[PDB]
Formats: sequence, C-alpha cells, structure tokens
Amino acid sequence: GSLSTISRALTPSPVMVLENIEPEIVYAGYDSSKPDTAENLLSTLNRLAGKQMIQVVKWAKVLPGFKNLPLEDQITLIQYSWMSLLSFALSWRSYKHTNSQFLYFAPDLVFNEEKMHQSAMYELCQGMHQISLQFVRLQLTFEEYTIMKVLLLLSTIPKDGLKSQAAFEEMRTNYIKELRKMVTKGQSWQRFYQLTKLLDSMHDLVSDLLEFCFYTFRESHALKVEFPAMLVEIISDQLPKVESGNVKPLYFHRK
Ligand SMILES: O=C1COc2ccc(/C(Cc3ccccc3)=N/n3cnnc3S)cc2N1
Ligand SMILES: O=C1COc2ccc(C3=Nn4cnnc4S[C@H]3c3ccccc3)cc2N1
Ligand SMILES: [K+]
Repeated sequence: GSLSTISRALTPSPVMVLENIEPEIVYAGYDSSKPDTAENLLSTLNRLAGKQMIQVVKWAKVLPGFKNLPLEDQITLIQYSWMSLLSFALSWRSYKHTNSQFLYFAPDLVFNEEKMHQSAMYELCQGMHQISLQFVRLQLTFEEYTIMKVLLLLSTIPKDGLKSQAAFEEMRTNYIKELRKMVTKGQSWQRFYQLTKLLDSMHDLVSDLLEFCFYTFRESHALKVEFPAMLVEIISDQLPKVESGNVKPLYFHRK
C-alpha cells in the first residue's frame, strides 16, 4: 500500500527522490541454449531495450519537474534520449557490478570480448566500454549518476525547439543546479566540468549507436534482427528526424 503520509513528512530532496524512483532490475531473457549469433544477440538486446524503455517511461513520470512538460514534449524527450539513457545505464551497471570489466546488460546477459564480437557490435561495444572506464577513472557516485541520467533525458531536442521550451529549460537548469550542488557537497568546478564533459561525450557515442541501430533496423529482415513494438515506434519516427538534421544535441562545452 501507499505510505505517502510518512514519505511526504520525510520531505525527500530531489536527489533522494531520484534514488527512490530508480528502475528495478530488468532481465534480458537471454537463452544460453541458443546460438550466440548476431541475430540472436541483437534480438535479445532489443528485447531488453524495449523492456527497459517501459521502465524509463514509468521513471520519467515520477521524475520531479517532468509533469510540468506537455505530453508532446514528454514523448519527444523520452524518444530522443532513449539510446543515451540506456547506454548510460549500461555503463553504470558495468561499473557497479563488474568494475567496468564487462558490459553488464542484465544479470543474465553480461558481455565479454567474445560476446562483443558475436553481437556484430564489437567496435561500438568498445566505445561503450570507454564510458564505463571513465566511470572508474572518475569514481562516479550513484548520486552523480542519477542526476546525470536526468540531464541525458534532457539532452536532445528538436532543432526548432520543444512545444514548451521555457518549461524544458527550467527543468534542465534545475537539474544542472542539482549537479552543481552535488559536486560541491577544492575541485568543485573541475568535477562539474569532468561530469558535464562526459555528458557531452555521450552524444558522440550515441549518434554512432543510433546510426548503427537505424542501419540494422532498415536491414532487419535480411539480418534477422527483431525489434519490439516500442522500439519500432521510436526508431521509425526518429529516423527521418535525425537524418534530416532536425535533432539537436545540447552540449555544456560545445556550441
Ligand atoms: O561495431 C561495429 C562497427 O561498425 C560495423 C559496421 C558494419 C557492421 C555489420 C555487421 C552487422 C551484422 C548484423 C547486424 C548489424 C550489423 N555490417 N554488416 C552488414 N551486413 N552484414 C554485416 S556483418 C557491424 C559493425 N559493428
Ligand atoms: O539492433 C540493434 C543494433 O543497434 C543497436 C545499438 C544499441 C543498442 C543498445 N541496446 N541496449 C540494450 N540494453 N541497453 C542497451 S543500450 C545499446 C547498446 C549500447 C552499447 C553497446 C550495445 C548496445 C541496441 C541496438 N540494436
Ligand atoms: K552549448
């Protein structure tokens, strides 16, 4: 049941709320009895991504501030950041559970180098792994991770803007302020800078991952790669928007 009377009386901070609303563990439903072909591994990754995206929507709904954005913008933001959010969480799990030795997609799906090759994504996996290694270098904290994940949700917008741009900017700025406050709680700027540089670098990796995903999607029949309905909707809609130059990454330390 609800314990809202106690929860409200505890007056949780936004960071406490972020910890509270973190999605629980999602299993890939990996079947180790089936061949580790690219078609099977990518289909499994896509199934996992679809399941994670269901949880992303649930999470976003209870994210402080997100309710202030119109429905169209809520959808746009979830759609435009899907790969970023999942990739960032992937590096987090990899860091937390394996000290960034492996790619921890799920408890039942942990990639070593062999799986990276088998998935047809070796080089892109290595790019992902670089983020995981940055988490070790920085000793990223969970608090930092949770705020950064919100910033990723708020990192990619239409070139011509959102329906309610000012409301979006207010929310994004509020989370930037949360990050600043968190890093400060003699190298505060340095930390803020490193974390925000890392956020910027997510755009570099994610745009590659999306191009690859779009290619796989276009070739999905030939490659025998399955996509769940959630991803079909996301990808089919975003694909021409990205390709026409209408998707705008937001950067801290670039134009
Ligand atoms: O990480 C990376 C680096 O860049 C790539 C470029 C092309 C392919 C593929 C493989 C691939 C296999 C299955 C799904 C998606 C890509 N190209 N391709 C095209 N037709 N057969 C093959 S194989 C795979 C990668 N992986
Ligand atoms: O068919 C395809 C090929 O293009 C993709 C690219 C990235 C992912 C991902 N799927 N995914 C599933 N669970 N978390 C994630 S994040 C991300 C990803 C990021 C780095 C390496 C591998 C996959 C999935 C696909 N599906
Ligand atoms: K900028």
